[PDB]
Amino acid sequence: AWNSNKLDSKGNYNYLYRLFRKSNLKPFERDISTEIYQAGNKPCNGVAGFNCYFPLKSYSFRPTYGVGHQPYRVVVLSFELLHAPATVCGPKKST
Amino acid sequence: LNDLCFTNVYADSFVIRGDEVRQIAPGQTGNIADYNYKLPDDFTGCVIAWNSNKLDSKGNYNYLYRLFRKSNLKPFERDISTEIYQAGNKPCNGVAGFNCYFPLKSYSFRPTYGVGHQPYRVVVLSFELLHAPATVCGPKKST
Amino acid sequence: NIDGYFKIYSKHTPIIVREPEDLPQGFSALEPLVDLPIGINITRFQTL
Amino acid sequence: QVQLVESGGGLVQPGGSLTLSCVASESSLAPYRVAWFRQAPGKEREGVSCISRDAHPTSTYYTASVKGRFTMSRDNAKNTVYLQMNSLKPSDTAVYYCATDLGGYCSDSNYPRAWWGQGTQVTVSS
Amino acid sequence: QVQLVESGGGLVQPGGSLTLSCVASESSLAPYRVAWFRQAPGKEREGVSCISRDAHPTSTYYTASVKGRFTMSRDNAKNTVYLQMNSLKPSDTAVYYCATDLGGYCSDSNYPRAWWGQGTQVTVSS
Repeated sequence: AWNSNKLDSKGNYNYLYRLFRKSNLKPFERDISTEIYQAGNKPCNGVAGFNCYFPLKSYSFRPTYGVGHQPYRVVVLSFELLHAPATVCGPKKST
Repeated sequence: LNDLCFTNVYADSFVIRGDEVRQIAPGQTGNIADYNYKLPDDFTGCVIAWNSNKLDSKGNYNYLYRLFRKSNLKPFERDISTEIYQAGNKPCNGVAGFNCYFPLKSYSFRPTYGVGHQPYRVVVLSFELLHAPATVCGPKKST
Repeated sequence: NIDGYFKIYSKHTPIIVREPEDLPQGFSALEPLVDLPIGINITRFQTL
Repeated sequence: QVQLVESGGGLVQPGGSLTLSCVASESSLAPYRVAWFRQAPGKEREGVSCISRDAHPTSTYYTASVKGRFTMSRDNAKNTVYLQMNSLKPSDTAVYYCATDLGGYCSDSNYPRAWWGQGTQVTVSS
Repeated sequence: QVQLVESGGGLVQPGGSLTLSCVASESSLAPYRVAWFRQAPGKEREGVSCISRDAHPTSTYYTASVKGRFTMSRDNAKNTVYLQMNSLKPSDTAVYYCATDLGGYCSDSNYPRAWWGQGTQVTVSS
């Protein structure tokens, strides 16, 4: 992880995070279904409705929320050791 | 214990109530155990204690206890502390005043307590096998 | 393909006679060319 | 299908305290968020407090008018949530309702509103 | 540096029940002992009950006036100690404070008194 709030923040609600969805996460899954949560017997077709809200919500990139809620760049790299012929090995040097 | 040979056994002398000798076990604290005497996480020794009641009873405060210790101690340290607890914002300089208690309190040595936590002096050792060559070794006899 | 490796051997040489019936009698050594670390389970072969 | 019951309201003096309860029956509110609403006559229903399924302070939301005075706590075994009032004002005099949905987490402006109880009358007057 | 927030107190009838929450913020109370104090007007602050870092009843202490009636419970996840209120009597009417220090183990006479909260008012009457 590192700090990216100074350059990423201007706010920019392009990277909106899903809040309403069917259930919790399972390993190795992608959350791309932009489907409105169904919390009632009545189907949610027909845009917004009572007790059925779109998962999209603001996630505080406004400049007012400076110290908090500003974007921090975090990346996680999966590493596999002794499973396949290694392709990424570290530097040696010396000549 | 006599057959095995130990190395550099260190003995200490403590005076206690007797009601909490059981609690001097590692991981839990008793009144005196949290006050003055502490034992390690896993001490390598045996506990021995005789009935220090009849003979040690003469009101006697020369073995008093550190009631107001500033904080919990650390492994293998003594209790040479001899000043007062810190609780307020101003220094306790100038004997007992507002919000400070002197740890010098009666640890119930009166003659009327013939059944109340009479002195139950306990001695505890700590050994070492295989850590260093033994000095005090058990007997074999038989000539 | 074995133990998560894929090796390819190749060798090229000219030909004397246009005989397509049988392989000419000559010794040829197949040098390793490319090695791959993938672990695909392969069972069938297809040509284009 | 779940039904709720609001109780504990009554005639209290200004500066007093009250403790409401939203009893749920026939259903479990443990995996679902619960919100408190009040509606005095003459004004539209407004949010008061919102507790989530995790009952975490981060997921715990109160409205501006009740910050620092109103507190909730949900007991999952009994399947009920409270709305503890401290230092009640006469402006708090309203019919308090509790609502829940299939959602599990509240937001600053997202409160469950599906199944409402009969409500309780909280009156702050001499 | 740690600040505490007492809440849950209020007007109760004799023999009533309550639960006082000592909210801890900016610091973790898990490795440190927590004690409860009450101070009604006209009398000095008096120790009510003390809970240690190990939450052990050997290390959990109640004063004589509160034995058998008052109870604590601490959940280090939310960083707050409770004070269960049972068989509340008018003599219990006091401003209830909670205190903590760097010590982690209570005693029958040693209660943490370093950092204090604002206190909660508990009144037992009609």
